[PDB]
Amino acid sequence: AGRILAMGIRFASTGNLKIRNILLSLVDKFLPLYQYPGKQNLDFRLTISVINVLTNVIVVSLSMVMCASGDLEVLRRVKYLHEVASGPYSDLSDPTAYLEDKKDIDDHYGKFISTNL
Amino acid sequence: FVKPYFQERKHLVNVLLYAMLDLPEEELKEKINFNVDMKALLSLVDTLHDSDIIRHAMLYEHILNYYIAWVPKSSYIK
Amino acid sequence: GINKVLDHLAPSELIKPVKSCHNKPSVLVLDDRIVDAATKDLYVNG
Repeated sequence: AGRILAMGIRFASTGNLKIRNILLSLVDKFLPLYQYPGKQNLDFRLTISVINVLTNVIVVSLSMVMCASGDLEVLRRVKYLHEVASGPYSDLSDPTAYLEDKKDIDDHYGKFISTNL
Repeated sequence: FVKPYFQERKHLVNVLLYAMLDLPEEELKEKINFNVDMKALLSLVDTLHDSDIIRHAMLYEHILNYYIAWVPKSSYIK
Repeated sequence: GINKVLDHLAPSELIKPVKSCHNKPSVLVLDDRIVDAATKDLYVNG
Protein backbone atom coordinates (compact mmCIF):
# COMPACT_ATOMS: atom_id res chain seq x y z
CA ALA A 1 0.00 0.00 0.00
CA GLY A 2 2.69 2.51 0.94
CA ARG A 3 4.89 1.84 -2.09
CA ILE A 4 2.06 2.21 -4.61
CA LEU A 5 0.72 5.33 -2.89
CA ALA A 6 4.11 7.05 -3.15
CA MET A 7 4.37 5.79 -6.73
CA GLY A 8 0.95 7.17 -7.63
CA ILE A 9 1.58 10.59 -6.11
CA ARG A 10 4.97 10.80 -7.84
CA PHE A 11 3.46 10.31 -11.32
CA ALA A 12 0.45 12.50 -10.59
CA SER A 13 -1.50 13.75 -13.65
CA THR A 14 1.47 13.21 -16.00
CA GLY A 15 -0.01 9.93 -17.26
CA ASN A 16 1.83 6.82 -18.45
CA LEU A 17 1.19 3.37 -19.90
CA LYS A 18 3.40 0.93 -17.97
CA ILE A 19 2.23 2.27 -14.60
CA ARG A 20 -1.39 2.09 -15.76
CA ASN A 21 -0.90 -1.48 -16.99
CA ILE A 22 0.82 -2.56 -13.77
CA LEU A 23 -2.02 -1.13 -11.68
CA LEU A 24 -4.52 -2.76 -14.04
CA SER A 25 -2.87 -6.13 -13.43
CA LEU A 26 -2.74 -5.45 -9.69
CA VAL A 27 -6.38 -4.37 -9.48
CA ASP A 28 -7.51 -7.32 -11.62
CA LYS A 29 -5.63 -9.67 -9.29
CA PHE A 30 -6.78 -8.05 -6.04
CA LEU A 31 -10.41 -7.35 -7.03
CA PRO A 32 -11.98 -10.84 -6.52
CA LEU A 33 -10.80 -11.21 -2.92
CA TYR A 34 -12.44 -7.91 -2.00
CA GLN A 35 -15.16 -8.01 0.68
CA TYR A 36 -15.48 -11.80 0.86
CA PRO A 37 -16.53 -13.05 4.32
CA GLY A 38 -16.31 -16.72 3.39
CA LYS A 39 -14.86 -18.32 6.53
CA GLN A 40 -15.77 -15.99 9.40
CA ASN A 41 -12.47 -16.05 11.28
CA LEU A 42 -10.95 -13.07 13.08
CA ASP A 43 -7.51 -13.58 11.54
CA PHE A 44 -9.06 -13.94 8.08
CA ARG A 45 -11.44 -11.02 8.68
CA LEU A 46 -8.62 -8.69 9.73
CA THR A 47 -6.49 -9.71 6.74
CA ILE A 48 -9.34 -9.12 4.28
CA SER A 49 -10.13 -5.77 5.90
CA VAL A 50 -6.52 -4.92 5.05
CA ILE A 51 -7.38 -6.22 1.58
CA ASN A 52 -10.25 -3.73 1.44
CA VAL A 53 -7.85 -0.95 2.45
CA LEU A 54 -5.29 -2.17 -0.11
CA THR A 55 -7.80 -2.28 -2.97
CA ASN A 56 -9.10 1.16 -2.02
CA VAL A 57 -5.51 2.42 -2.24
CA ILE A 58 -4.84 0.79 -5.63
CA VAL A 59 -7.97 2.29 -7.21
CA VAL A 60 -7.21 5.75 -5.79
CA SER A 61 -3.56 5.56 -6.89
CA LEU A 62 -4.57 4.33 -10.35
CA SER A 63 -6.95 7.28 -10.57
CA MET A 64 -4.20 9.63 -9.37
CA VAL A 65 -1.72 8.69 -12.11
CA MET A 66 -4.42 8.85 -14.82
CA CYS A 67 -6.19 11.98 -13.58
CA ALA A 68 -8.25 14.15 -15.95
CA SER A 69 -7.93 11.72 -18.89
CA GLY A 70 -11.30 9.93 -18.81
CA ASP A 71 -9.70 6.52 -19.25
CA LEU A 72 -11.86 3.45 -19.94
CA GLU A 73 -10.41 0.60 -17.87
CA VAL A 74 -9.82 2.77 -14.80
CA LEU A 75 -13.49 3.78 -15.12
CA ARG A 76 -14.32 0.10 -15.51
CA ARG A 77 -12.60 -0.80 -12.25
CA VAL A 78 -13.94 2.22 -10.30
CA LYS A 79 -17.47 1.54 -11.56
CA TYR A 80 -17.33 -2.01 -10.23
CA LEU A 81 -15.99 -0.92 -6.84
CA HIS A 82 -18.80 1.64 -6.68
CA GLU A 83 -21.70 -0.69 -7.48
CA VAL A 84 -22.59 -3.90 -5.58
CA ALA A 85 -22.41 -3.63 -1.79
CA SER A 86 -21.44 -7.33 -1.37
CA GLY A 87 -20.42 -8.08 2.24
CA PRO A 88 -22.12 -10.65 4.49
CA TYR A 89 -25.59 -9.93 3.11
CA SER A 90 -26.69 -10.60 -0.47
CA ASP A 91 -24.73 -13.07 -2.60
CA LEU A 92 -21.05 -13.50 -3.44
CA SER A 93 -28.52 -7.34 23.33
CA ASP A 94 -30.12 -4.69 21.12
CA PRO A 95 -27.15 -2.24 21.36
CA THR A 96 -24.87 -5.17 20.52
CA ALA A 97 -26.75 -5.74 17.26
CA TYR A 98 -26.56 -1.98 16.69
CA LEU A 99 -22.76 -2.08 16.96
CA GLU A 100 -22.61 -5.18 14.74
CA ASP A 101 -24.57 -3.35 12.05
CA LYS A 102 -22.61 -0.14 12.68
CA LYS A 103 -19.30 -1.86 11.91
CA ASP A 104 -20.57 -3.13 8.55
CA ILE A 105 -22.22 0.17 7.57
CA ASP A 106 -19.01 2.05 8.40
CA ASP A 107 -17.05 -0.42 6.27
CA HIS A 108 -19.40 0.35 3.38
CA TYR A 109 -18.95 4.08 3.97
CA GLY A 110 -15.17 3.68 3.85
CA LYS A 111 -15.39 1.60 0.68
CA PHE A 112 -17.61 4.26 -0.94
CA ILE A 113 -15.42 7.30 -0.22
CA SER A 114 -12.46 5.72 -2.04
CA THR A 115 -14.36 4.86 -5.24
CA ASN A 116 -16.04 8.28 -5.24
CA LEU A 117 -12.63 9.95 -4.98
CA PHE B 1 -46.06 21.95 -36.17
CA VAL B 2 -49.03 19.96 -37.50
CA LYS B 3 -51.55 19.58 -34.64
CA PRO B 4 -53.42 22.90 -35.17
CA TYR B 5 -54.29 21.69 -38.67
CA PHE B 6 -55.73 18.58 -37.00
CA GLN B 7 -57.90 20.65 -34.66
CA GLU B 8 -58.98 22.61 -37.75
CA ARG B 9 -60.73 19.54 -39.16
CA LYS B 10 -63.87 18.57 -37.28
CA HIS B 11 -64.59 14.89 -37.95
CA LEU B 12 -61.04 13.73 -37.16
CA VAL B 13 -61.74 12.78 -33.54
CA ASN B 14 -64.75 10.53 -34.21
CA VAL B 15 -63.23 8.56 -37.10
CA LEU B 16 -59.87 8.09 -35.36
CA LEU B 17 -61.28 6.60 -32.15
CA TYR B 18 -63.50 4.44 -34.34
CA ALA B 19 -60.30 3.45 -36.13
CA MET B 20 -58.73 2.85 -32.70
CA LEU B 21 -61.49 0.44 -31.69
CA ASP B 22 -61.78 -1.11 -35.19
CA LEU B 23 -65.53 -0.60 -35.32
CA PRO B 24 -67.45 -2.22 -38.19
CA GLU B 25 -68.40 -0.08 -41.18
CA GLU B 26 -72.12 -0.53 -40.44
CA GLU B 27 -71.83 1.45 -37.20
CA LEU B 28 -69.72 4.05 -39.01
CA LYS B 29 -72.30 4.50 -41.78
CA GLU B 30 -75.24 4.96 -39.38
CA LYS B 31 -74.38 8.45 -38.12
CA ILE B 32 -71.54 9.66 -40.39
CA ASN B 33 -72.78 11.46 -43.50
CA PHE B 34 -69.59 11.36 -45.61
CA ASN B 35 -68.14 8.34 -47.39
CA VAL B 36 -65.10 6.64 -45.85
CA ASP B 37 -62.75 4.49 -47.92
CA MET B 38 -62.97 0.89 -46.72
CA LYS B 39 -59.55 0.11 -48.19
CA ALA B 40 -58.13 3.02 -46.20
CA LEU B 41 -59.88 1.70 -43.09
CA LEU B 42 -58.40 -1.79 -43.44
CA SER B 43 -54.97 -0.36 -44.27
CA LEU B 44 -54.94 1.85 -41.17
CA VAL B 45 -56.18 -1.08 -39.06
CA ASP B 46 -53.30 -3.22 -40.34
CA THR B 47 -50.84 -0.42 -39.55
CA LEU B 48 -52.37 0.00 -36.09
CA HIS B 49 -52.02 -3.71 -35.28
CA ASP B 50 -48.47 -3.81 -36.66
CA SER B 51 -46.31 -4.80 -33.69
CA ASP B 52 -42.81 -4.77 -35.21
CA ILE B 53 -42.08 -1.45 -33.48
CA ILE B 54 -24.14 -23.11 -9.63
CA ARG B 55 -25.64 -19.88 -8.33
CA HIS B 56 -22.70 -18.49 -6.37
CA ALA B 57 -20.13 -19.06 -9.14
CA MET B 58 -22.24 -17.14 -11.67
CA LEU B 59 -22.27 -14.11 -9.43
CA TYR B 60 -18.49 -13.91 -9.44
CA GLU B 61 -18.49 -14.36 -13.21
CA HIS B 62 -21.47 -12.03 -13.78
CA ILE B 63 -20.18 -9.47 -11.28
CA LEU B 64 -16.93 -9.41 -13.30
CA ASN B 65 -18.53 -9.77 -16.75
CA TYR B 66 -21.24 -7.12 -16.25
CA TYR B 67 -19.44 -4.47 -14.21
CA ILE B 68 -15.88 -4.65 -15.61
CA ALA B 69 -16.81 -5.19 -19.30
CA TRP B 70 -17.01 -1.58 -20.50
CA VAL B 71 -19.63 -1.56 -23.21
CA PRO B 72 -18.26 1.56 -25.03
CA LYS B 73 -40.87 18.43 -22.41
CA SER B 74 -40.96 15.01 -20.72
CA SER B 75 -40.28 11.88 -22.76
CA TYR B 76 -43.46 11.82 -24.90
CA ILE B 77 -41.51 9.77 -27.47
CA LYS B 78 -42.86 6.30 -26.77
CA GLY C 1 8.23 -15.78 -8.95
CA ILE C 2 6.71 -12.32 -8.64
CA ASN C 3 3.38 -13.52 -10.02
CA LYS C 4 3.34 -16.63 -7.82
CA VAL C 5 4.03 -14.76 -4.59
CA LEU C 6 1.24 -12.35 -5.51
CA ASP C 7 -1.03 -15.36 -6.05
CA HIS C 8 0.00 -16.71 -2.65
CA LEU C 9 -0.64 -13.25 -1.21
CA ALA C 10 -3.91 -12.93 -3.16
CA PRO C 11 -5.46 -16.32 -3.94
CA SER C 12 -8.40 -15.42 -6.17
CA GLU C 13 -10.04 -18.72 -7.13
CA LEU C 14 -8.26 -20.97 -4.61
CA ILE C 15 -9.89 -19.75 -1.39
CA LYS C 16 -13.60 -18.99 -1.95
CA PRO C 17 -15.43 -22.35 -1.69
CA VAL C 18 -19.13 -21.48 -2.06
CA LYS C 19 -19.59 -18.13 -0.28
CA SER C 20 -22.44 -19.42 1.88
CA CYS C 21 -21.70 -18.25 5.40
CA HIS C 22 -24.66 -18.22 7.78
CA ASN C 23 -23.33 -14.97 9.37
CA LYS C 24 -24.95 -15.41 12.72
CA PRO C 25 -22.72 -14.75 15.75
CA SER C 26 -21.83 -18.03 17.46
CA VAL C 27 -23.01 -18.50 21.05
CA LEU C 28 -21.02 -20.32 23.74
CA VAL C 29 -22.76 -22.35 26.46
CA LEU C 30 -21.36 -21.76 29.95
CA ASP C 31 -23.68 -23.94 32.06
CA ASP C 32 -22.05 -26.20 34.66
CA ARG C 33 -24.78 -28.84 35.12
CA ILE C 34 -23.82 -30.95 32.06
CA VAL C 35 -20.58 -32.94 31.98
CA ASP C 36 -18.76 -33.04 28.64
CA ALA C 37 -15.17 -33.21 27.43
CA ALA C 38 -15.32 -29.79 25.74
CA THR C 39 -16.90 -28.04 28.74
CA LYS C 40 -14.33 -29.63 31.07
CA ASP C 41 -11.62 -28.09 28.88
CA LEU C 42 -13.14 -24.61 29.27
CA TYR C 43 -14.56 -25.04 32.80
CA VAL C 44 -11.91 -25.87 35.38
CA ASN C 45 -13.38 -25.91 38.89
CA GLY C 46 -15.60 -28.91 38.19
